[PDB]
Parts: sequence; structure tokens; C-alpha cells
Amino acid sequence: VLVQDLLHPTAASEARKHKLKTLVQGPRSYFLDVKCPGCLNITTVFSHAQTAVTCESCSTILCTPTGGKAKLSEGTSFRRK
Amino acid sequence: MKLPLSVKSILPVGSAFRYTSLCQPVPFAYSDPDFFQDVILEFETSPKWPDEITSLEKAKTAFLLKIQEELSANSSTYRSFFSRDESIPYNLEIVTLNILTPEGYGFKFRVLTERDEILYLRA
Amino acid sequence: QEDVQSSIVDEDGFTLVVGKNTKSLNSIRKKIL
Amino acid sequence: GRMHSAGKGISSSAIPYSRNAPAWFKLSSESVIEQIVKYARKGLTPSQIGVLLRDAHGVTQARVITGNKIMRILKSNGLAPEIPEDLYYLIKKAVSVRKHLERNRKDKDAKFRLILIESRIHRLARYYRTVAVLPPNWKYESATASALVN
Amino acid sequence: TRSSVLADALNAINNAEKTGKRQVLIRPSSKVIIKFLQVMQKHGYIGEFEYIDDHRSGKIVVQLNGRLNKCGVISPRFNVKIGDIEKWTANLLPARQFGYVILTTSAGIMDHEEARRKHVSGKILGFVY
RNA sequence: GUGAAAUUCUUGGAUUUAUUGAAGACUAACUACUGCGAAAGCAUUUGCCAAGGACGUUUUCAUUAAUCAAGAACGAAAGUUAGGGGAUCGAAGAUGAUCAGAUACCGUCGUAGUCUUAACCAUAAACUAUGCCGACUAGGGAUCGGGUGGUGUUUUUUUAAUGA
Ligand SMILES: [Zn+2]
Repeated sequence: VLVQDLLHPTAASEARKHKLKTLVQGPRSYFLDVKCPGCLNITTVFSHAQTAVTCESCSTILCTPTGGKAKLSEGTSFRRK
Repeated sequence: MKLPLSVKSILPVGSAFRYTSLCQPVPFAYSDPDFFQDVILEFETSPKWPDEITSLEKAKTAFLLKIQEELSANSSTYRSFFSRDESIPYNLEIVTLNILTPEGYGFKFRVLTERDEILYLRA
Repeated sequence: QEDVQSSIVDEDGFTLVVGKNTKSLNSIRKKIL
Repeated sequence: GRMHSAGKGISSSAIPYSRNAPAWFKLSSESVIEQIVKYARKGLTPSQIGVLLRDAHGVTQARVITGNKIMRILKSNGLAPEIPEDLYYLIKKAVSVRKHLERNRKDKDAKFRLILIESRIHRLARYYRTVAVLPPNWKYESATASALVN
Repeated sequence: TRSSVLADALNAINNAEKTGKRQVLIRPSSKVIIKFLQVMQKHGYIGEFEYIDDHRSGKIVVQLNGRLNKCGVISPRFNVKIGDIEKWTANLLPARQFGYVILTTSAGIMDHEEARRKHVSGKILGFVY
């Protein structure tokens, strides 16, 4: 009473699925590029970074580790990938 | 008396309150320099205070105006006015609500806030 | 409040981070200060 | 299956399917290796080193970007450790809770957990000596592990 | 633990077929399972299947028509010689005209009839009838 | 005080009233078809000591896995040995009343014990009266913890937490 061709499932259903319960297990997290206020330095960081990453030149913390996702420090201009 | 934010604490800092006025005061002898005893006001903590100093002291003016209108409504045996207090430098907006009482006495009423302290530390 | 929490994006693809109930860009720069 | 325990929780990390290096990455593998060697000379474990490269430097996976594992980079640069870090950590925590029971002999639960820690220690010790990455004459003991980690 | 991955596959197959489900999915996968489904689809007791890679251990989807009575396994792989072919057929299959017991010889994987035609002998996997 | 009296002790006034203080236990209601722990078991505050679950992770290595005689740890209550106090309760025991009825079979004192330290002691209706590890096979609502997304409201605002 639950019909779906698993050969070609919905991308919405795969996105709502668990990360390993996907048809191909892939990672759900990603990376980011940030621009600091102190030096405008673009830095690549993890979306789920367990470390409080700072900028290189200005010692300005970019993100804070909290459980699942990393919480960015305020006033940092970011981009996906 | 009622106001949309709760009155936290009303306190006297009068020199005669601490028993050190130069004269012991006389009813209706308003020409004394120590006639108007200072009374500090504090209301309840609101997370919506104006975070600018002039808007903040003018909101203090508005709350004192609300006290003045309600006292002129329901306490008509007392007299009241506003005196532009300026005794602290570079603040050009202080208003002391001066109350005259038919027991022959008079007081100043002025608002204090944690927001005043936090903006002074910001300064 | 509008210009602070109005979903600012830069010229290059870069969006800033803004917390809840935060109200001034001058205040954000003062936090950085 | 969370052995020596009743747990069955599943909380792990995935893998990107494509085995090659990412497109947006624009660094040097040699700079990466230098950063690794300088970090290990600073004194971190390769797991924490990989975490550091993953967070701060955006290094996705070490075997993806470079043909070598982190431990193989360390050993190639001469910074191979003495024991594998997992056994190091088990020994260190066992000594720590041994001192904790020395402070307070009352915690039978600390006794229980130390027993299970020793069980896992012996299991990995049998495994490592089977690999012979460990010396065959090596032995885990209380005094041995305390003299080792302290 | 999970010992017999192919037998786990076969039991999932038998469970979905006893339910009457239309397609199945198998994780993990290996080449012996590949040849199993190859000769199965050859004998037409099923429909069509497909592999998917994951670089760990792949998955297998089978759309199956209606034609599985029972797929099986002999969990210890016994060496089967020539008379033992007959003995095992008489043991497992309920009637001699149909049903197929599966053997791995050095010449690969095949049923009893093809194994007799090839004159080979080896170990036993399981059966389909 | 019991079903009923009665032993009991109250002019040096009990019970009671108020003001305390000491003792030793206990941690109710909140409290759950909740939570935690291998079980037994675990509810006052705070701190410390470690530990652990689960969730999240593009960290690690690469079979290190399961079942397991021998052996090892724990194991309610009570009980046993050496200490402590020992409020309460309380196997024993001692008595009042033995009155009709047990439909309404006790009342009072009180040793051990009750708790603690150091040991033993290894039983329980120690039960989900139901070997383990692993895989598959109905739905529908829950809840708890973790995380994610967005939505709103409460919330708050150059502050140390943005939580509900
Ligand atoms: Zn910088």
C-alpha cells in the first residue's frame, strides 16, 4: 500500500531520507567560503566544523561548534562551496 | 497608581531623609535650598527601551508626563510641575517631576534605568 | 531593523550572518570592534 | 552494535562517491603535506590533524586529495607514533579512572567500566600483536600501562 | 551476526515474494549473487534485475514476475560428487521433473542438469523450484 | 487506646498552647502506562571527581566480529564478624484485655535488627514465568533525547548567550 519505483525515486524523498538511507550514501554537509570583517579574507570552512575556525591574519573567530551544525560568528560574509 | 510598565522601586535620597538638612524643614517654606528632596525612580526591566540617550531621556519625560496627568486626575489636592534638570553635563534633557504637597512639602522625581547605565558605558 | 534583517547579499556571492533581534549595522561593526 | 554495551545507536559520517579530488580546491599537495608535518611536529594526533584540515583548510579527505593516508604521510616524514592512538587513549583513560578509583574505591561502577576497558584493551592488544605492529613480547598491565602513559 | 550475505538476500527475496511484492532491493551484493540471479533469470523464474554500485558493496534491484515457489540454501557447502547429485536432488526437490539445485564447480556455477551434462562435481549452494 | 474497655501517666499539670534547641532518620506531593543504569538499582541544594548513552561529523584505522566451558566483576532484603551512633519502626520476648463477636483478633514496653565502617554471605514471583548475535516481513498515533528545514508567536535591542 506504499508504491514507488525505487529505480527512479523522487529527489524530494531522497533529500528527506536519512543520509545513509539514500540510494547512494553521500554526505549531506558541505563547505563554505567566508569573508572576515577584520581582513576580508575568504576562508574555506566546514558547515559542521567541530573547531572554532578563526581567520589567518586577523585572529577573528569565524564559527562556533554546536552539535550538528557549526554556528558562525556574527558579521562574516559567507558563501556555499 | 498604574502605568503600562510596573513601578519597580521608589527611593528617597533626601538630605533631610538622611537627617542632615541644614534646617529641619518647615511646611510651605519652599524657599529652602533643601526643600525639594531628591527621589530616585526605577521601573520594571523592559526589553523594548529606546537604545538612544536622547530618545531614552525623552521617554523618561513621557513616563513622568503620564505620572503628572494621572496625579492631576486622581490626586487633585497635590500640585505638580516639571523642572528642566541639567545638573549633569552634556545631558540637556533631564526633567524632574516636582510635586508640592498640602502638608507643605515638595519633592523632585527622576527616573533611573539599567539602560541609562548601559548607554553611559557605551559612551 | 529593516535594513539590518532584510537579507543582505554582497556583489560577489557572499551573504553576511545576522542574529535574531539584532537591529544596527553600526552595532555589528561595534561588536567586531 | 556498540559491543560491551546495550546501545544500538547509529551516528556516523558518509563519503562522497566520486573518488577524485574536488574541483574548487586550488592548493598544493606539497603545501598540504608540509602543513601536516608541521602540525604533527607541533604534536597532534592524525585524527585531530584531519579534523583541522577539514575545518580550517577545507581539506575534504586526505586520501582523496593525496595518494597517502595521514599516518603514512607521518611515517614517511618520520613522525610515526609509538602505539596507535586508540590504544593510547584507552590506556590513558584507564590510568585516569584507576587514579579516580584510587581516590574513591567506592565506585563499583568505575570498577565495572575499568574491567570492560581492560577487556577492550586486551582485544585490541591481541589484534595489534596479531598484526605485529606491536612488539610480540609487549604486554598490557596496570603498572606497565601506568609507566607507559605517565 | 550477518554470516551468509547471499542467504540473507535469498530470504529477503522469499519474504517479499511471499508477501507478493513486485520489486526487491538487496544490499550488499557480490559476483556469486550476480551469477545466481543470472542463471535464475535465464531459467525465467523471475523477471529482470539490475546492479547499482556504491564502492562499498553494491545494491541489487529485481523486478520479479510471479514464478518463485521457493529459493533456498544449504548453509554448509557440502562437496557434491556424482551420485550425491542424485541424492541431493531426491533430498531437496519435491518432484524430479522440475526444480533446480545449484552447484559451484571449478567450471563455475550451474544447476544439476547442466552439471551432469558438463560432467563436473563440486560444492552445493541451494535450490530453486 | 481498640470493635469494646483495660493496662500507661497526668497537681512535681500531662495532653495542649507558644518559644526554641538537640538527636537520628527521610527526601513526599511534583511523579509520568517519563528518565537513567548490565541487573539488582537510581528522586533535597551545590560543587568536585571521573564515566556513560544518543545525535552530528567529507576525523581515524581497516576485520579487529559473534557464541562461549575455565576464570572474573556485580548482585534487593535478611543473616554472620569487628566499630559507631542508635530518632523512628521493629523477628524475639514481656505484659493489659481475653470481653459474646472475630461480622470489628489487639494495647503497651522493648533486645536483635533497621542505618553506617570494614568484611563475608550470592538467594528472590532476581518474570517480559519466554538463548544470544544477525537479516526480512503491517500500518496508525505517540512521547523522550539529538539534529535539520522553514513557518510563525513569545522572545530581545556593542551583550556575554538568541530561549519557548
Ligand atoms: Zn584576517
